[PDB]
Amino acid sequence: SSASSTVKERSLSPPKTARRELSSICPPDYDEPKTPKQERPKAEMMTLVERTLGAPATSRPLNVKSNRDFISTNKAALDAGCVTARDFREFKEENYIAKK
Amino acid sequence: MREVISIHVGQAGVQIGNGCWELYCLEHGIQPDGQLPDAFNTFFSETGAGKHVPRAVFVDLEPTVVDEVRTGTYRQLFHPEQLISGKEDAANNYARGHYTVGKEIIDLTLDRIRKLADQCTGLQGFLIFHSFGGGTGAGFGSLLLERLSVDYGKKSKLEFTVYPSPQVSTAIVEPYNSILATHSMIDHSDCAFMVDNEALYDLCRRALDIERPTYTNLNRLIGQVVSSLTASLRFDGALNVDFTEFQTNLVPYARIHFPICSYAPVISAEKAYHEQLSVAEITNSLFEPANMMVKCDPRHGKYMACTLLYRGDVVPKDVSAAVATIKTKRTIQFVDWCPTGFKMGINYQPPTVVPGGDLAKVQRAVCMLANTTAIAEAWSRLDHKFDLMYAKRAFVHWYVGEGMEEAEFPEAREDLALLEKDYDEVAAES
Amino acid sequence: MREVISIHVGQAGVQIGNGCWELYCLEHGIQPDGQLPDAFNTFFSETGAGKHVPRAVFVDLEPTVVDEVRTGTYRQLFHPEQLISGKEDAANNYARGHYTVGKEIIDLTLDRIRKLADQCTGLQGFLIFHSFGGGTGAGFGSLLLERLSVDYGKKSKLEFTVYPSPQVSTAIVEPYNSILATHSMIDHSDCAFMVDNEALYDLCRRALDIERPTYTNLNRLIGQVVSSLTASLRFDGALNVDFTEFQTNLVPYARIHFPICSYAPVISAEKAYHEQLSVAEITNSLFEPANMMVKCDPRHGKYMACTLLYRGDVVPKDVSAAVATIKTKRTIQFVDWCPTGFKMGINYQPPTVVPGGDLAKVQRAVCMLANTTAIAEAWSRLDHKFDLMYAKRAFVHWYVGEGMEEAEFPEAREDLALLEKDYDEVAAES
Amino acid sequence: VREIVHIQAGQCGNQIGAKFWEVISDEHGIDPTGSYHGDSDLQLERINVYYNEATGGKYVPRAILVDLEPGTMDSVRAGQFGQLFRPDNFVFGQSGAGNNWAKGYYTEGQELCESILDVIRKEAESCDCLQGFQLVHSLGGGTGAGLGTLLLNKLREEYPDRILSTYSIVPSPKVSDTVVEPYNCTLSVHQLVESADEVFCIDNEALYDICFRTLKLTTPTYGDLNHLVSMVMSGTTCALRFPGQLNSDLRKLAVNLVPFPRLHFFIVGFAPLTSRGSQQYRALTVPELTSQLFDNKNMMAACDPRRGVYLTASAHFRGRMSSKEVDEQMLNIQARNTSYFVEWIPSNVKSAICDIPPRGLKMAATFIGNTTAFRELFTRVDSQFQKMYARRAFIHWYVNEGLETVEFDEARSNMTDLIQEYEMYET
Amino acid sequence: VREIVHIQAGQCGNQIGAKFWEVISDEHGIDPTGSYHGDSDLQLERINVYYNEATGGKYVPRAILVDLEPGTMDSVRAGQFGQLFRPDNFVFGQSGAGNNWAKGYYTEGQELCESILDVIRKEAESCDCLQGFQLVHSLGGGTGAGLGTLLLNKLREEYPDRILSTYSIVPSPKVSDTVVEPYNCTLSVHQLVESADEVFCIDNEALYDICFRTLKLTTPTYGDLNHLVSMVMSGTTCALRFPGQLNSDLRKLAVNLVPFPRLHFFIVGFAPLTSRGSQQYRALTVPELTSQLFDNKNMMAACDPRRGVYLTASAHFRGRMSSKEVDEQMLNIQARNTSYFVEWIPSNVKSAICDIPPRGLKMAATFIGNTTAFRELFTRVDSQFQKMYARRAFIHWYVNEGLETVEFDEARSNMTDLIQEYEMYET
Ligand SMILES: Nc1nc2c(ncn2[C@@H]2O[C@H](COP(=O)(O)OP(=O)(O)OP(=O)(O)O)[C@@H](O)[C@H]2O)c(=O)[nH]1
Ligand SMILES: Nc1nc2c(ncn2[C@@H]2O[C@H](COP(=O)(O)OP(=O)(O)OP(=O)(O)O)[C@@H](O)[C@H]2O)c(=O)[nH]1
Ligand SMILES: Nc1nc2c(ncn2[C@@H]2O[C@H](COP(=O)(O)OP(=O)(O)O)[C@@H](O)[C@H]2O)c(=O)[nH]1
Ligand SMILES: Nc1nc2c(ncn2[C@@H]2O[C@H](COP(=O)(O)OP(=O)(O)O)[C@@H](O)[C@H]2O)c(=O)[nH]1
Ligand SMILES: [Mg+2]
Ligand SMILES: [Mg+2]
Repeated sequence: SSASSTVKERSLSPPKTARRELSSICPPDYDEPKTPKQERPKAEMMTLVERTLGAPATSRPLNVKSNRDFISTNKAALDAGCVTARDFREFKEENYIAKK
Repeated sequence: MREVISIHVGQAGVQIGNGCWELYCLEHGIQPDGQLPDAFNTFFSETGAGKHVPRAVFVDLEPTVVDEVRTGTYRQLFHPEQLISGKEDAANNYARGHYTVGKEIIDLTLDRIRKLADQCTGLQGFLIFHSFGGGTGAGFGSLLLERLSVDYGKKSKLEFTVYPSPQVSTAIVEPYNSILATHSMIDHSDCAFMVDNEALYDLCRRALDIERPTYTNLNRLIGQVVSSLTASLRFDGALNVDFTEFQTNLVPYARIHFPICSYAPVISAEKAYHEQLSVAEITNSLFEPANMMVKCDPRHGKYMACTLLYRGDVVPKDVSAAVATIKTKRTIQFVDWCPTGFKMGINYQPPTVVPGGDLAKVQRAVCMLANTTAIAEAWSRLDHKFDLMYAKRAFVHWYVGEGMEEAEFPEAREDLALLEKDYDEVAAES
Repeated sequence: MREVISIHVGQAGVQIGNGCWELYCLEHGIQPDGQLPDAFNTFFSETGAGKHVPRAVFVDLEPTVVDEVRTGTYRQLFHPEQLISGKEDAANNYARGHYTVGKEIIDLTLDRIRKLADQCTGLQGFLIFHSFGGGTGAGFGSLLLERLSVDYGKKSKLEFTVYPSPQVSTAIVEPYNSILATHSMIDHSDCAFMVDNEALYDLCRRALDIERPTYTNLNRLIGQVVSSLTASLRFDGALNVDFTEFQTNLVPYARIHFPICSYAPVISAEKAYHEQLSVAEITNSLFEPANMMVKCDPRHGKYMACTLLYRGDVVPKDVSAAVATIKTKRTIQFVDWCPTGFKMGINYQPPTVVPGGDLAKVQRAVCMLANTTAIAEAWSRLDHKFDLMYAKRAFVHWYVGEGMEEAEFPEAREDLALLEKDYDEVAAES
Repeated sequence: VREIVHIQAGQCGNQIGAKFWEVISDEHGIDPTGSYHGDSDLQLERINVYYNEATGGKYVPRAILVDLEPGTMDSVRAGQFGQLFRPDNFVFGQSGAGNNWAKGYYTEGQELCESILDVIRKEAESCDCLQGFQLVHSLGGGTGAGLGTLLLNKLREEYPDRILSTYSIVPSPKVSDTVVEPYNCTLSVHQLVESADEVFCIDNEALYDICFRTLKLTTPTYGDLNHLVSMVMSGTTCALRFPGQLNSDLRKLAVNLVPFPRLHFFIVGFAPLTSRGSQQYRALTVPELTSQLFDNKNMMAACDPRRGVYLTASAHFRGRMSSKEVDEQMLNIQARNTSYFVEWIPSNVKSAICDIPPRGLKMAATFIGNTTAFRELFTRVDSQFQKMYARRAFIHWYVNEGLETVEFDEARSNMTDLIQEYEMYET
Repeated sequence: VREIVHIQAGQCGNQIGAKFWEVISDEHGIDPTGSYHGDSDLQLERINVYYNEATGGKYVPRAILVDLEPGTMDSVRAGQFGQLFRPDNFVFGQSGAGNNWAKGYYTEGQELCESILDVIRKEAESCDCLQGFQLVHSLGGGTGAGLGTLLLNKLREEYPDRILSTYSIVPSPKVSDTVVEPYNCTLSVHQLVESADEVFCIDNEALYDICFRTLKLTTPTYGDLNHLVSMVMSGTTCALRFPGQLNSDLRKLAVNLVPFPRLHFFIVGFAPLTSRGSQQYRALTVPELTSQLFDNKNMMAACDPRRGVYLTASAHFRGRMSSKEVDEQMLNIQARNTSYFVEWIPSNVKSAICDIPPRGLKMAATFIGNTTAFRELFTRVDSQFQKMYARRAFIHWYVNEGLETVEFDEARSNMTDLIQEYEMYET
């Protein structure tokens, strides 16, 4: 209706001989066939009913650390002959013993 | 291989075929020129040098309809033999197109059909389109089927006809052509599908996003049903249905040969993106009276046959869920002697769309064919229309001079009455 | 998983629904386009890809109100089939909206509601909104309940209507619509809640800090009450209450369903900064005669039903102390027939605030649903108003000329009289 | 060894069951993923009692979850210990029960009963020796009461020999959550009197009172309220799960406490209960446990036993203790309280000792007893039932489900007989 | 050594047989190009049972494909394992099957019968140790219902001593894929009763029921259904191909299960069946297999044995298991369920053990039995056929091919005799 009016409108859509035309928004022209299925065949449970018994059931280890046993460290420090506090730490800082 | 042949008589039949061969060319990926930029053997013949030819012959008594294809973009595909046309139409007269003019060109049509039959290794049926109200469609089709019945005998003869609308009528002498043609089909046709224009107009106005459609829109909807029907043979499927399997399941009686057609989903260009279109949803949409291609209420009768063909993304498991849910509906009545009721077929090919088309682009669609007593209501309207004008003998002299013997009119009238009595008797539980 | 469905009739119902679905989208985090930037299945359905749809249908006899939603920003979320618009309204005439015009479209609406319920597996309940003064709301509501009662049988039918105000009114023929509507819902409705605009205006002015409210602010208050009721069905809680629980608890008989509602706190977004509003604080505010949204005197109204839905932040011990403290008050007299008289719902979900809104950002809130004999006060006012006009036969000719029989007026008058007699009998001690 | 099958009904049953299996997993030392990460071989002696063993070193608890709506089911699935339960054990309907006892019994109980019974039989015949069933339910009306009593009868039909020990949370008789409680409670008691063996009554108000008085919780949360009930539950079965100096199973408790078939309702209590701060200063000994157990504020049933009289009393202990100290304390309390015991039953107090105490506490105890103080609870609900039946309010919902009011009269007649039986047995 | 010949007389059987040969190739380790690429020498022990060896190491199955239209063969030839079949072992007509029993048996049946019997003689005469014939067909179709019985009659005339064991798919009770199936099953059974030695009945709806309940397949395809059928079929012949401590060949299974010549219809079932995610929760043991085998939710036929009584039944176990528990479990299941068995046959059940279980399972079992519950299946088609009797008009479609109406009366009298036969053996 450009011969009488300046038109920029959506709701009151005029018809056209071939088809009514769009008011909402749409994805690309040809695209989107609707609501696909999904499938999971019999074979996978054949595999899992065996392999569930296998390795993937292995438990997790512990992230241990080499924390010093200070008492045994002092035993070795005394045995080596470290007397002064600074030299005591030097042996205590370097030559660890991890706790049993 | 296995082959099908398509024959068209009348303006409507050819224009419906024009839509169908568009749909098939795109579906298989065949350019209009016949070259490629599969399963061609089901409908096409590989002539060598990359060109293909359809298995169809067009015959119209006037050249206007056929000249449209001759001057159109379609011309490079069809063999010039397959574009037969006369120079004088029957002009809405059954007697004129069956005796005075039909016998002039019927031998030419039969020879070309037989020439096409030589190349069909696995010929197992024919597709013929009629316009019941037309003089050319009814008269020439009657002579063609009677001749083809004795030419080949035990071969499936499936028809796709257009019934006159309950109120919309384009021909004044339409019932005269309708009854005489119906009397001739009823003895030869294996099974004739039934559609009407008025139901197509109402469906396209409500469901599809078209306000004032044309004949192109109606033909494309019919063409999709043809493609869905023929998809079982053309492509691999979980449940393939043969043409003869349709013959055994769809018409479980002697002469009851008129089922109705339905198609789902029929949705606009934007509501599909707004909707689930689940297997249960589309199945429920089929049985609702608003979605039928024939304007007859199933609540006036009962069902005795159903055939569902699923094209696309469809698990068989949901198919069993859908049909079981349908049987729970009290609004749908099934006769006692048909406990099975249904034939299902599942094919993996998705629906086909057309550039500048009318439909959505869905991932699953279902074509439905059902034989029911609701079609008996249409016969009552046709019979009453015929009786009113024939009582005053409204158009007898036009037919009589054109080769019609007056004794044939009561014979066809009695034949229609026998059809109505047969339809009513079957609907009675025993 | 577990589902609800809502219908909105009349401009009052549609405009209320507009605000409610605003509230749900912000609560559930859905853009107006239906795409996300759970408990969705209770109210929404996933249409594939990335778009959602609401389980609602909007029906009216005039296109203006429906077209506003079609023109609004939320036009994208709703499905076009859900928006049903009539041609000419009932003109505040119950007979016109029930028989002459209502029957034209009733079959169309009934098809869409039943069709939407097909996707609704875990469904118990419906939400229907009415405008008692308006002809379409009362007239179409009667017919819709009449059809839905027999089509679905034992299903929870719950309604949220706007009761006529004792003095504020906008239609002169309002009493005629209400009595005839009351005669229909008294048999076809499981349980329906009512509020009046006069008390809504008063609460929106005193406790809330709006000098001059519009219908939008009142709708937002109604939406908050609806959101609290449906909170249990969507989120976990220490005490979850289902629809069937509400029906069993609130009513002691068949015809005494009508409850009243209350919501606390209703403090404004500005004044609320000063108060912590503990469990004891909010509990006491509910039972104030001023906090009721129905202008009824609690002194004349004994209590034999109560329901405490807490949203936000609560520990169950604080409820038990708060309920026990409330029971000690002498002014709040329960009936002898109801020692326990309490249902409480503790739900973890805090309330929601709308941008550009009016309510406070309260950490915890409580909604009230109770049945009291004070509602019998409103029936007498409506009964007397009807008697004054019908004494001189004020507007008989309009309803008679629209297909309604004259004798229906004394029938509904006697039906209301029985209701008032039942309320007096039940309120009496024994 | 000697197995027990656990059944959870409705909302209240599942939350308690979730807390109970959390406590049981802590007792035996089972990781929430199913792996055994315990510390004592003694946990493995009778792990078969409550657990089935799945290949791959994983254990599946003997728990069957039952509901009519999936709301509570989803909450348990999202829970911390929801992974332990077998997926097929979850049986649920698609309908909010509505707490109509007639609806929950006839309308929806019957259809779910067939599926639940077969699921129960799956675990029932999967154990070397079943001994008794454990049921947790609330007396609300929808699924815990209606469907619970239906399952109790069907299990009584199936297994006459086995012990049907059920735990019941009676509606709190000052504030409780629905108006239809007296109808549902009266019918539930009617069915529970004949078909159940041991009925344990717990009141929510007493649970609030204990948290305030002894635990000093600022607000008793439903997690901790369920925790105390779970602790009492574990103590009851602890004698079977671990060795002791003087054992006592469920059958021993039933034979000792129950003098006559009908009078078998029990009040429960736990000790030691201490605040989070004052436990450092407490000198926990046998006399301390005795004082807490017989304290009227630690009994989690809100019916003061001092108003009535006692008939039987039982005591359990967990931890390395001297048997003489227990024997002296039980004799000490018995002679002191002679005005609260029947003259015709000497040695009214039973005792038992378990070797291993619960985690965190060096010492623990559990009190279960039978008294005539239950006359108050039945009288209260009878008066409420009498009012509502006199008005015949709320009955239209039950009538629509097919329950005729003559059933209500039969239930009250049984309840009145139970009240009378308690009254004359007090003399 | 102990050879079998497999005939796929129908288009459905060609799809099922295609999946079947995938299963067998997987079990023996046959690469999709026909060359052996297995992992054990035990596979090549009795490979002669099902395969012939061509010069070059390429192994070809003893299979023949039969159909009336070329639709299905194109799918199988393009299939993953279509290469394995012999190029000259494809027999197909050039006409529409038409789903008609009379047309398939008479019109095209006589045309193809001369050729198909000649092609079968290639496999029949080229195996010295032959004991076996295996027919796969559907009863509601057009090429297996009619032409399958035509081949069965001709083969019985040719080789009376060989065992004629056939597998059949029965039309579904609720809805089946074709309108005219009750006629097709009616005509087929008359030939099957006299000619066939062993009949296996499988229902599609029961397969759907098993998939959705146990496997929790939210979208079970045709491949899943065929896999379950292939599992039962492959397990039956396992005794002929692998060592076992208690062998049970086809003749052993026939002698034990068949008490009288006409009562030889068999129901099939396979164990273990578990949800894909719940298998880790299961302690797969022999009692668990016994629970699944006798479970009323695992048979591939929708017929409840509890509505009737049991005739002789058999069970076959694959996998490393000891004997004693198998003997004890079968003894206990017989003593537990006395009412369902018949007293005049002591030791109603039979057991068998095979060493090697199928791939992916450390042990599995196959259940084959016979009972009086089959009468419900015959009642379904009989009740439908009785209303189809008024559609003896519809039978005009059959007489157009050449059939006479008196055949239908002869067939229905045969079911009536068979139904009365089952009823009288119930006593
Ligand atoms: N669905 C559909 N129907 C059509 C179309 N075109 C025509 N028809 C119908 O088919 C009929 C054709 O008959 P006629 O107009 O008589 O043309 P004819 O078949 O050649 O018969 P005569 O020309 O009179 O000899 C018309 O009456 C229409 O109702 C079409 O494009 N689509
Ligand atoms: N609270 C509230 N009430 C409204 C609103 N709009 C209308 N109403 C009520 O609706 C009544 C008027 O009737 P209508 O809303 O027109 O009801 P109707 O179904 O459209 O009936 P008719 O218009 O007469 O055909 C008044 O009494 C108002 O109280 C609204 O936005 N908010
Ligand atoms: N102690 C305790 N009681 C609870 C809890 N949750 C719910 N309840 C109580 O359980 C009752 C509801 O029982 P319900 O499961 O609905 O039984 P049903 O109606 O028969 O199915 C209410 O009265 C609550 O007071 C909890 O976590 N702890
Ligand atoms: N389970 C299963 N059934 C099938 C399959 N293909 C076809 N059928 C069944 O076979 C029936 C059609 O019969 P038909 O194929 O003519 O039998 P046939 O001649 O022996 O192959 C349909 O009703 C289907 O139910 C398949 O792949 N799997
Ligand atoms: Mg025409
Ligand atoms: Mg209005």
